[PDB]
Amino acid sequence: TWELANNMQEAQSIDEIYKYDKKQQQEILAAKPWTKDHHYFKYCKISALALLKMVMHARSGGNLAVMGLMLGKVDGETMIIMDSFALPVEGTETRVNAQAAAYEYMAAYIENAKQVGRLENAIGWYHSHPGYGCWLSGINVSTQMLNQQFQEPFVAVVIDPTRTISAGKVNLGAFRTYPKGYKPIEDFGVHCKQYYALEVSYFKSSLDRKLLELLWNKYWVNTLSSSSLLTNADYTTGQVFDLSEKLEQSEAQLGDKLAKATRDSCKTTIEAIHGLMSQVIKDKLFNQINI
Amino acid sequence: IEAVYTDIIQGKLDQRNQLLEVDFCIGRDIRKKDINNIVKTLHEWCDGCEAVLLGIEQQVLRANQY
Amino acid sequence: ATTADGSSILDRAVIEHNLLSASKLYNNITFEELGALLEIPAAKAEKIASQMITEGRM
Amino acid sequence: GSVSVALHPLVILNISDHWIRMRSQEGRPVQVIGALIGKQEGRNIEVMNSFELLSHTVEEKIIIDKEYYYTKEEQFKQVFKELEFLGWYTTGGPPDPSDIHVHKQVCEIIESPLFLKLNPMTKHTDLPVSVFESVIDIINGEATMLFAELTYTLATEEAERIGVDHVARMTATGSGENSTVAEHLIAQHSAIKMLHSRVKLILEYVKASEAGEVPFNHEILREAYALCHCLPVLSTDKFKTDFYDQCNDVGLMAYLGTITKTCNTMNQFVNKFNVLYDRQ
Amino acid sequence: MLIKVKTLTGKEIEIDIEPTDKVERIKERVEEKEGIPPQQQRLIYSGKQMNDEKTAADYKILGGSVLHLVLALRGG
Repeated sequence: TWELANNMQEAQSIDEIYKYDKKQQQEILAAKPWTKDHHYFKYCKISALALLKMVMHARSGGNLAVMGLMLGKVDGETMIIMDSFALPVEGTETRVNAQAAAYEYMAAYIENAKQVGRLENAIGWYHSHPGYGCWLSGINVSTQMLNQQFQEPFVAVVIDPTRTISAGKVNLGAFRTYPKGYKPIEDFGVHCKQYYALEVSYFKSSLDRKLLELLWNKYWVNTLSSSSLLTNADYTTGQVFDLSEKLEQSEAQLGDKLAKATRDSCKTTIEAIHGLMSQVIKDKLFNQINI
Repeated sequence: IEAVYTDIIQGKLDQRNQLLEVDFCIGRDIRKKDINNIVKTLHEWCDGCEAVLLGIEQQVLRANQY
Repeated sequence: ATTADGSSILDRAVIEHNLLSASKLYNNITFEELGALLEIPAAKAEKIASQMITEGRM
Repeated sequence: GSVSVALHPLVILNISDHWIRMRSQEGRPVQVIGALIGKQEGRNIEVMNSFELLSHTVEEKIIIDKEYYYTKEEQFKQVFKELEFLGWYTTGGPPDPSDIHVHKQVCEIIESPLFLKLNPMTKHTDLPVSVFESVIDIINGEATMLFAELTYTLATEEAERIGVDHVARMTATGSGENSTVAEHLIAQHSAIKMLHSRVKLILEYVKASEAGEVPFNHEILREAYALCHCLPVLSTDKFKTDFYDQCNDVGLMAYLGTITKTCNTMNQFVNKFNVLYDRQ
Repeated sequence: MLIKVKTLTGKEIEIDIEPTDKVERIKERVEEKEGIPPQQQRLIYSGKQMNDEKTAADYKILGGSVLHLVLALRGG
């Protein structure tokens, strides 16, 4: 009653994305929609479990560099990833070569997962960059060339362990690449024309959501003493600046983007009012007792 | 200054406003007749918390309905 | 040995330490009160305070 | 007391993912069996990761096969070096005798295995997981394996908190029609309820001391008085002015953002109007 | 003579090999059918990489066990 909806067994589309429609996957693979246009999938959604597994692998690597695979599927315009799987590769923090150990490891792990009951396939790979941002190098560009031109459904992931640890936010970067021939900012590197970037999103199930909320529930002091909107001021100002640029672009276009601008403005306003609401609730609870 | 050094209260002085601000002071002795008053204050706090809870529920319910 | 200012080495480091410690237990202090507890009559307390700043000490 | 258990916020996610995978695959939720791996440091046991173990069914009983575990044990040794067998987990409620039977061959494989219980059908504030240690009875006859409940901690490395906050900020609230209010106003409601429970416990102790059930401990009451005197926090004018400035700023930020949603609806209305009642 | 090759992405290849054929020869044919580069194929047979020097001599198999091919994938 207090939570109203609660959950005994009911779910929604959030829990629906975890399945394997064999006929649907077969027909999208056979139709091959992305082989006809270069500007295909721009949305990549990766589950939480894969994220933490990648982060732990990168941290266990230390100052050196690690490298592993990933598992998932593709659905329409979007890409779904929900598994991480590390590899036993070694090398200097500036270069790593996959020896025969990884070649015998990926196949063995795939067979073990198939025996377990897993049904997904290889979708890409993740490589850790210890310090030098998140950008594909020349050898990475060539490897992504060959991988996306031989194994069309693919995507690369680059993270920065050191900067993630120091700053406090993750450095997940999902990249697809433009094939050879199609020709039509120093941070991204020197091959900025050959490779581009993609947006990142996350999901979690109903059971995962309940477990995460109940585990994070042992954070009450920080929960009611955080006083947000005083820590994310720079983020909100940057969001408003990007809102202004998007609004200008939409106004120029009118002479759609307006829907995207409206959604972004709604998100920022919702965050601001949520911060104000938490502040008001704290003031009501603490400052209105004993006169 | 010497009282702060003894660490019985924690705070800072301000000569411009002629004020002393205390962030935390140790509780003094309690006789066995004032305890009831203590109860009262705690009771009040509890009531306030309960009130907030009620409001929370109402608000979220309305939101969902909308 | 003195620092050619009439004050020895000991009662200049101790004065700077007193000034630094007073910065944690005060919000704003007048020059007269700062010199009252530092033995400076009125004048060189301000000079010492200004010297202790612009170097990151206080 | 036995061993100190160090649980990590990674095994639980593995169990939940496995459970949802099986529930979606088979439609009717079933029981899942896995493993737990980690480190043994003297009298301390810590869990790092967890991989599923294949389990066969014979008649009505469940049997853990040894060959698959033997093949998979050396496979993950390449990536994780100082990682060793600790125990296994399963989904369920109370410890049934089938748990004892399945734990028999686990004790055969490893002398003293741990046990993890995850209950997806929980309706209590306590942690759904539970850690059990195996004890061999001395009474003659059917020597049942006794489960001794221990305490589980929440030891985490540096990157756990940031990751859980990053994933929990969004939770796909805008796609499932769950309403962002039903997330924000509810997440802190539990914390407020916990604070209410703690204050209620303190008040109950103070009342009991007043009545005479508990001895007159003339040390806790002083702290209770000090806590009582610190309730009206920051009732100065500067705080009120700052709070009012914050409220006005957030109100203006909401005005700029309502004024654009209204404009977008305005644009969609004129676009639909220029086709129905006016040609071209 | 009717061997099957399954990759980790889903591509299925059916190839015909004389039992006494060389390993370079089978790579050359599978590159002809699909388009693999001549020197960048890793071939896995029953969880064991096929040695290039060791020519195939005894294929005591009619289906079932399948060699999975994988590309060299490396970064820096």
